[PDB]
Amino acid sequence: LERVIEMIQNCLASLPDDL
Amino acid sequence: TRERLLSALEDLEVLSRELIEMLAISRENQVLELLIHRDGEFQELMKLALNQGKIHHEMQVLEKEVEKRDSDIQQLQKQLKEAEQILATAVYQAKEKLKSIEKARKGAISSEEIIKYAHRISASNAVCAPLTWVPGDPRRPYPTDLEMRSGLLGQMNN
Repeated sequence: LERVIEMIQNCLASLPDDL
Repeated sequence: TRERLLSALEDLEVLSRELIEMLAISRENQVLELLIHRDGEFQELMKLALNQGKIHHEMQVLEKEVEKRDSDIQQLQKQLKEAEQILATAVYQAKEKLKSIEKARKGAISSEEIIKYAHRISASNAVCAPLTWVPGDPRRPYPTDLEMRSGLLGQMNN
């Protein structure tokens, strides 16, 4: 669960960096 | 618009040639005035062509932005998919153990009843074989012919 959470987080951390 | 441009081109070409040629063979104001009209309309179409070239350059920049946003969308998608798959297998194995726990919740017996029933099931070898067994030994994990022929079922009806 923790890994999935941080995975989602870093992908969200990627997306404004595309924006 | 290329078709209209090229038709105006070839029309202007050979009809202006005709005007020149009738001047040459003389030594026609109506087809002159129409040549004037064709020349003006051709220049207007060339101006529209330069404007549409500007439009196409804008479109090229715009579709480059399209492809960049598509790549951003897909890079969200694939990583969200792999997170989805890992969490799916995790919750699946967890729901397997939860199903087994919920089956265990349905049946709850006192311990001495389990011990007593285990004694009745394995005092004589009914569910687990005797330790020194060779084929041809009479005892079996089913009722057996003698217990059937000597029970109430075989005797009391017959």
